[PDB]
Amino acid sequence: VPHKSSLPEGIRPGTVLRIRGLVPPNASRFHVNLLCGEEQGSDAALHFNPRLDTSEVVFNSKEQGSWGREERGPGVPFQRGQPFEVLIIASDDGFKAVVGDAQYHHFRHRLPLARVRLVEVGGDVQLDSVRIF
Amino acid sequence: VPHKSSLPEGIRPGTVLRIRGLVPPNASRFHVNLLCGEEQGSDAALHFNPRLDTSEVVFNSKEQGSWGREERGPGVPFQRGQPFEVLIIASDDGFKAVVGDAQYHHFRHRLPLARVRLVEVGGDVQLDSVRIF
Ligand SMILES: CO[C@@H]1O[C@H](COS(=O)(=O)O)[C@@H](O)[C@H](O[C@@H]2O[C@H](CO)[C@H](O)[C@H](O)[C@H]2O)[C@H]1NC(C)=O
Ligand SMILES: CO[C@@H]1O[C@H](COS(=O)(=O)O)[C@@H](O)[C@H](O[C@@H]2O[C@H](CO)[C@H](O)[C@H](O)[C@H]2O)[C@H]1NC(C)=O
Repeated sequence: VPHKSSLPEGIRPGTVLRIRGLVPPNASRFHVNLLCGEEQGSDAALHFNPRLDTSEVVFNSKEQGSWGREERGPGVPFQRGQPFEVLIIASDDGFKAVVGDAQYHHFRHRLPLARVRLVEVGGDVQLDSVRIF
Repeated sequence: VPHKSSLPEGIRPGTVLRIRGLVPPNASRFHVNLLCGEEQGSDAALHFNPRLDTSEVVFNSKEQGSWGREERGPGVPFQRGQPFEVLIIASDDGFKAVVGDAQYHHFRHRLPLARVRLVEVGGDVQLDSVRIF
């Protein structure tokens, strides 16, 4: 069951998104989206996509219906059947992705932080909790 | 403990200080300090001080050698003999304290965030992890 929730006051430099979860033994890929609307085709300020099937972690944005320029993280800090903790930190420069006990990747802002209205966590993932700090 | 770490690039909005450890069986109090210098006698932008004995968590700053006005968090989110996790998040407004799963307290800036250069953790506390993202 996915987490999809509205952010009334949007997000700000200092906003922290904490995702504690579990990658299922049959999992292929799951996603963490910071969205600008409620639609399935809304703009995405951030698309965080761990892919167990291809052993990649793809960062991207989405504007006017098109995925932007793909960025990729160093290695895959995720594993089928293993728990994870992910911090997504909105700074004034971009989003910092923290997995485990280390800084994983920095994703520079392509869309203004002011446009982010919604958080989505879904895909092949089992959730313990999703927090907005 | 006493963990003393420098922050060379300083800290900007979007910085997270994660402290993991254990509160001792007969702990009285411990502290987390963000100092505006490399020495302990430096000014404190933030004094995070859980007091297990008087059952309170005191927030304050130190300027020219004297404490500012004391703030107190809602109750004590710490239990003696139990492990804890604390997030200290820097934003535009101030510092956001997160203990466990709950946003605990917002401490609005008194000293400029750009003055912070050192993290100090000490007191009755067994540290397991101190990290800055
Ligand atoms: C042109 O098709 C697109 O190719 C990308 C690169 O594929 S790869 O195998 O060389 O890595 C794919 O990433 C892309 O897949 C889509 O990627 C976006 C993020 O950029 C998002 O994760 C989508 O869920 C994913 O399908 C693929 N696009 C399509 C339409 O297939
Ligand atoms: C009147 O002296 C000051 O009283 C504060 C509240 O007293 S209490 O009875 O409600 O507990 C004390 O917190 C304060 O102690 C100092 O507080 C600062 C943070 O503001 C810091 O924790 C110091 O380590 C602590 O001594 C006390 N002030 C002084 C100067 O003793």
